[PDB]
Amino acid sequence: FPSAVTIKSWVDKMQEDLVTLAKTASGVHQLVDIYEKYQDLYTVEPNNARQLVEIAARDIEKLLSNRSKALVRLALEAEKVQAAHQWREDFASNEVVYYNAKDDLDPEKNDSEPGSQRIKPVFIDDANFRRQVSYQHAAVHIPTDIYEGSTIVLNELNWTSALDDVFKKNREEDPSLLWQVFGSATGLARYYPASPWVDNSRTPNKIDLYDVRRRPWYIQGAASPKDMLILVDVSGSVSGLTLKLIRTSVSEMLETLSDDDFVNVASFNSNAQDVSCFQHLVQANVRNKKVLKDAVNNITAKGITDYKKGFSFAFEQLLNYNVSRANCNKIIMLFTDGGEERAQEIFAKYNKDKKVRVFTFSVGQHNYDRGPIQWMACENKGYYYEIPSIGAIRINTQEYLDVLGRPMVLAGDKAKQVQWTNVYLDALELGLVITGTLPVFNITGQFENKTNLKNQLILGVMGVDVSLEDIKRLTPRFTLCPNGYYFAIDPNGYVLLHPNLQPKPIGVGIPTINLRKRRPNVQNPKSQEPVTLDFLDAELENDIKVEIRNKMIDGESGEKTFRTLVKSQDERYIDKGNRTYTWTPVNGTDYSLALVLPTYSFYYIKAKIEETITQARYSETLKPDNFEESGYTFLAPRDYCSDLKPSDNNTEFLLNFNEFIDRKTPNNPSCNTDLINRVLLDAGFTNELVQNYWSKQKNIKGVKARFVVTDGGITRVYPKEAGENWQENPETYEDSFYKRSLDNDNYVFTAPYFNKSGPGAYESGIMVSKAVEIYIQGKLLKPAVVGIKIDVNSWIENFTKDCKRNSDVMDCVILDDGGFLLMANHDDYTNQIGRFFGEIDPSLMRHLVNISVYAFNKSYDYQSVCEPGAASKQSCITEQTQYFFDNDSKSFSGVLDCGNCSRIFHVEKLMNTNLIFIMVESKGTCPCDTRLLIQAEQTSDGPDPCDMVKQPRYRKGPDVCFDNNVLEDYTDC
Amino acid sequence: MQLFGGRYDFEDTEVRRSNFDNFPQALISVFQVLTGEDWNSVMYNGIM
Repeated sequence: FPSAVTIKSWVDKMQEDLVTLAKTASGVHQLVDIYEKYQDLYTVEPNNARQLVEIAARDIEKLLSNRSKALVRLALEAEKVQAAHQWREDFASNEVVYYNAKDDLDPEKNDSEPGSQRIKPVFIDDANFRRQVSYQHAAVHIPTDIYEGSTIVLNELNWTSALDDVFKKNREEDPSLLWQVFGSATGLARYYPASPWVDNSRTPNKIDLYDVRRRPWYIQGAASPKDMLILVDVSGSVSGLTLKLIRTSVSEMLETLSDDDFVNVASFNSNAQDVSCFQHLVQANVRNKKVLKDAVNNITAKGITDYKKGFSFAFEQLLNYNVSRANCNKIIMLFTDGGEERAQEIFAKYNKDKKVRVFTFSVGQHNYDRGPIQWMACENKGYYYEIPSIGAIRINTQEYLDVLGRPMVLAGDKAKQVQWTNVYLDALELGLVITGTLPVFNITGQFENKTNLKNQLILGVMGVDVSLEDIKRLTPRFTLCPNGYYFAIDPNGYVLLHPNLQPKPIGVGIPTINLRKRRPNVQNPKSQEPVTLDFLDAELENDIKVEIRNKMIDGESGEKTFRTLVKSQDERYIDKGNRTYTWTPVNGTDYSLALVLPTYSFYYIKAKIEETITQARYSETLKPDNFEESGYTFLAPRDYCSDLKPSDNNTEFLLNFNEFIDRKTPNNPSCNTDLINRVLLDAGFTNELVQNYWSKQKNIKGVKARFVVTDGGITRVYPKEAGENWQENPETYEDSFYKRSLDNDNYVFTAPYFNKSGPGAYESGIMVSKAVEIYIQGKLLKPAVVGIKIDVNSWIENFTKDCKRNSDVMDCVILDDGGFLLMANHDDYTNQIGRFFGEIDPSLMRHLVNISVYAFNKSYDYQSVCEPGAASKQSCITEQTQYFFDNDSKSFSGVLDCGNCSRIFHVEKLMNTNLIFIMVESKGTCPCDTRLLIQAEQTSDGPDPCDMVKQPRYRKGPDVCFDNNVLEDYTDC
Repeated sequence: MQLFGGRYDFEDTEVRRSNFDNFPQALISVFQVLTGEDWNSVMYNGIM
């Protein structure tokens, strides 16, 4: 076995070859100098990370205020218009003319329902809604199993007909406005502008199950948070149909809860116990509700019914005050069938003052006495519901919000505060939106104080959607390097704005589908939950990020500069980077906004090209025909002008951009002149590099391609025939290698993919990259990244020249930080180049982890697509692993004992790059193996929530709470 | 009322009106099995 000095000299020469090749063939110094030699076509401008955050916070506050002022118009108009309604019952003569959404647009139908008449709209096609929309009237949605033609529904379509002219006025005062909706307490949803629903019930086969009363914005604006305890009866009498109905009912009742509510499900039969692992009230988020549903669906019925034990258990659960709670609405929901005990002793002992409400549900078709259950309901300020079948579950389990809203109505204008929802997916396919809500009160006989009987409930909720791409435009990110970004936070941890928030739903557990128990044409329900992704689940989690999170949850302004681990774009690598977080509170609302900037991104370049000579010359440089002298060019599909749109076909977009820039000189009264000026200056610099330096040596020995990817949005590859193998995003802010090379101060080697259907191993090469680094007047700047595609064969033939092709005495490989094979020695390894080393020799990889040359970090991706297990694609959690270099040592000599065996190895880190050389005794010597070491998304189920509940993340609750009014009625049950 | 009393608790949603849950219903069931009408479905519920 070679000595340390021979191996050190081997890797010294081997790394000098690679580094010199890349340095002399990419052109880092030439580009640095042509960036520094001009110094007058641009100016270096500062990035004030406090001023930026304050300006963005003010724009967000202004947007949400403009949306709040359009809600207090609709609420006022709705209250005034309904107060003056007449309540006729004779419509078959004076019809109600309206547009029923989810009705077929065929002109040869002519429904003309009794008492109503239809509208056939024109449905122009609009932007800001990727669907056909009519600004002339409002559309109406009525749930499928609610007859349109009742006297309750026709009396709603009559007075709600006056909202249309306020919808129109709101839209014409601020044309940036998305959906405006009134959701009625009768099921109606009247929204503007008009647009056909996504699912007609039976016109196509797929039926729709959309009730406005179960939407998050409606429930959020209809009542204050709650401390629910669900008390389930699992005595013997409930076995059969009523136990199955109780299970479905408890699931549908849990689906009406949000993240500001707290819940626990208990169960009693001669003995009361928690039905799950929770033991107290938990936060009622998607994971906790998943646990509670899975625990409810395992209930079996046996024993004697003892209401006193269950109610003692419930009232003691609602008295903890040691755990985090909502502390607003203490309610008990008793799901039973019928009995003879009413337990007046327990109610007098426990809620003599009636601070806790009771809602009782009698489930099933049975012969038992219901009187005591209604008494429990009518006495403790609650209500009584009957669920005889599956069809009653939805409407009876969402109606308690009517009772909970009486104290909010009795507060008047103190209770009309706008609220903003979590992030969820618009039902009309607009992506991620938040909705501002406002509850509408019933005031008939208000200036003479007549009724106060039907006036204890709300009429509905008014809402207005705000898309996240409307907020992502008030935080422009194109003056920050690819690594800086804005992100906002709830007073709950959840994220309103993040690069790692996706339009997919949050997955819980591992999906499990049964194929032997699914009819073909049954129209399964899909989902209704919001996309609540915590801030600590979107990034990697230090203990400094936890304190930043908690520090900006309680509305504090601040700044912190530290050193953290950042995961790459393609989740394969991890980098140790310096970051600066600067956060502030959004004043009008309860959001907080932070900006993350890496130092080296405190200054940016601002173009100063205003000479038509140089501007036109630079614009000449990017036309496809002339590519053969400048190299294949890609342009970033940003929004340079409001006219041209990002086409996602980059030659399409490039020709559009060229004909736009020449068809209208750079005056462009309504374009974004700074972006186009940066693009032009950038293309000029890059073309100068390609002409003066790259074009001299048309071909180099080992090089396969030469690329420049820069800020501004210019990609250039020198041989056009290499431009056909470019797989990178044309937007330079998604290029993983760009953001990776910005962090490191050396050459970064990217590892290709393994078993990838396409040219990715030998036709393309191994990608080396390095960031351009200039000093203008004492200010660091990294405006571009140059690189190289290295030919695999040339590298092999320099590698072989104790390690010879297919030698069977020792293996000599080259990996990068991440454990991916880049240069093998066996023609069996080297065919799978770009594969994780723990998959072709797990023993040495595990030992390398043990001896502390590789470290690793594990994370959870909560929005993943997944193949359903055995118990097209569903949503699941995946566990991800990433390996990197922790110890900064250079050499590692040792021996691994497989048991009965031993293999000596030496590893040495090629300095000034991210590569490591390993020479180990051949695996063919010893017949040892333990198990593969996989680095890939493994569909997981953890973390275990029964443990997170005992140490939950910090969180602030709402402080407005409308319960416990003294002049309520509760003569209703 | 002893053999099949409170034992028709099948989880499915199909209604079985001729059961033995109380005394008037047991009387009705026994009389219907006496008249011979549909006694086989009463027997099948008793077997299941």
